[PDB]
Amino acid sequence: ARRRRAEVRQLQPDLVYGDVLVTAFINKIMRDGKKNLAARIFYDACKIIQEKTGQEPLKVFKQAVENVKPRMEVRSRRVGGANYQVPMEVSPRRQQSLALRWLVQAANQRPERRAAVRIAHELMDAAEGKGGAVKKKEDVERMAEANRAYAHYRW
Amino acid sequence: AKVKATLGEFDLRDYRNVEVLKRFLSETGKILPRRRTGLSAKEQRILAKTIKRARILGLLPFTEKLVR
Amino acid sequence: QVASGRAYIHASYNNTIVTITDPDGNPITWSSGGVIGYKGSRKGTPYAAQLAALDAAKKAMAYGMQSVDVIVRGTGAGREQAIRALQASGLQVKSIVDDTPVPHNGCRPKKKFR
RNA sequence: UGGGAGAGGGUGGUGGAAUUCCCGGAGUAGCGGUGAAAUGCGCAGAUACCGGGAGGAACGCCGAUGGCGAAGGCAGCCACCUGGUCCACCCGUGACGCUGAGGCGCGAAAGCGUGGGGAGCAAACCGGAUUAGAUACCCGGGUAGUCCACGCCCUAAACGAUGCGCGCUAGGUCUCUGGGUCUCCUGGGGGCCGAAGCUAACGCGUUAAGCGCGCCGCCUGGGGAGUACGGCCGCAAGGCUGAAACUCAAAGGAAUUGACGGGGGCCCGCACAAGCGGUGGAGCAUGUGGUUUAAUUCGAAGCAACGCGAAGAACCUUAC
Repeated sequence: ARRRRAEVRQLQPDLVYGDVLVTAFINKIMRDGKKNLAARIFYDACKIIQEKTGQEPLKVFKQAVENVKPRMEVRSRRVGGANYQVPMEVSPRRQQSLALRWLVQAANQRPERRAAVRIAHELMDAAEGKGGAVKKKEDVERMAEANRAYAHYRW
Repeated sequence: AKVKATLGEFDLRDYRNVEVLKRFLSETGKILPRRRTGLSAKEQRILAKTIKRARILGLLPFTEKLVR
Repeated sequence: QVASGRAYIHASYNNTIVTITDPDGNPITWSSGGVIGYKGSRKGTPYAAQLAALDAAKKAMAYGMQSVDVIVRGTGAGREQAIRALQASGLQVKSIVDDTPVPHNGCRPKKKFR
């Protein structure tokens, strides 16, 4: 990645919610290109959140993401003999990716046997700004805030 | 924009000329370069030692402090 | 309790120290990066230099110190950064003065400066 | 004769900043240091801030590619003493000149003697780190020394790596220092670029490494070795003069093409990074190393050998 900037791909918006972000969040659940399975598991958690805390699933979704979107993160940097962790801002692109990655992975660690419930619980905590995905955003921006003195090491 | 350039006839040896000699001190009391004064080396040489007199003579500061 | 006084800025490269002193020069209070909570390299960091001024700023207003002299002795990177932390500290930074003592030309420096 | 510049030198003074230390005040939990860190110092009150004092050393700004000196070298300012040098006058003498074996004197720094002084720095040394080790590089201390007087030492990348004196040979430019008649010319120094020329080349080039002349020193391959010996000097360290045996067939200088670089610049590549998924974990397939039997046929050894030759080993294949 030296010459160009490798611009992001234009995701095809989902059929149900007409969203690219939703379609984006699908793919993070998708394994082996098994999008149909991953599509249902999302849409299943759609019903669940539509049922448990019956609201707009989409509005809960985006509310979940914004509660977990990080904005400050460390970056390793072996300045001198010290592998520092420079705190850095985040463009909305990587903000979404880190958010989407966490909510899935946090959803990948709940105890309930099926995935859509784990996603549902995750979005529930996420839309509530709670749970591991939130903690991760909490921990990172905290840890990113812990090293604010190293800010000038940025690049 | 030499410091001497804005001056009429004055002795560089008149170390009691603290007013004119005031001009050639830095903002921090340092001695200004020739580039700031445009004196000759002979002129400059007359300037610095005379200025050093006023410093020992107290008429001029050895050093100011920078006021940002 | 005094509102007007002197703020000293000791900015090294291994650390920064901010001493809130009265107009009479007596130290009202002081602060350093080690007191802000950092150690070793982190003390001399500029952001730490800001926070040391902040804590020093609070202790000034802790005695009603409202506006003091900006006296600067140092050359470290934390020097300019500390100036802000006084400025936005609710204190009227009045007299920014450089007092970095340079010899004329004085004693032999260490090996580290040759 | 009249002038000029100068860190030229000696002596005697004397100004401030800064450090350090002490004292007094205020004040607290760190300071300091590093890449990080640690040693260390600090609560018994440090650092940071202020006032006062003591003391030592060195002279920021000017400052310069500048100046001075034969060289070493010389820099706060004052005064005294003193040297060298340049300019103009063309006044005086009238070859009185140059070099220069020895001798004589000077000669950074380190070092030494004595005595004094001793702030900071800092060999030696101690400790902390780093390291595999670290007798170092970095940090904390730290003594001689570093400063003075006098007396020694006499070496140096004491280098312009360029002995001196004189003459001639385009120029341009910058710079300092004099004279003039101030466009400019005339001089004395200090740099830069360059004619001719010279140069092995690099470069030198009116401040020659050109052309010439006079005088002195010096070289005759490398090492051995600036050592041995001897001699002189030295308090000492050691210095000066200065071999040979033996040994090598080169040691060298400059520059070219590359290569390299824990040099630089600029670019680039799933090289890093952002991700996703893996191996290493387990069992198995298979290849291989090594062991083992008659034999484990043979080959490929980093990438670029290893599910490769072998896109088909029960006999064949097959080479054992």
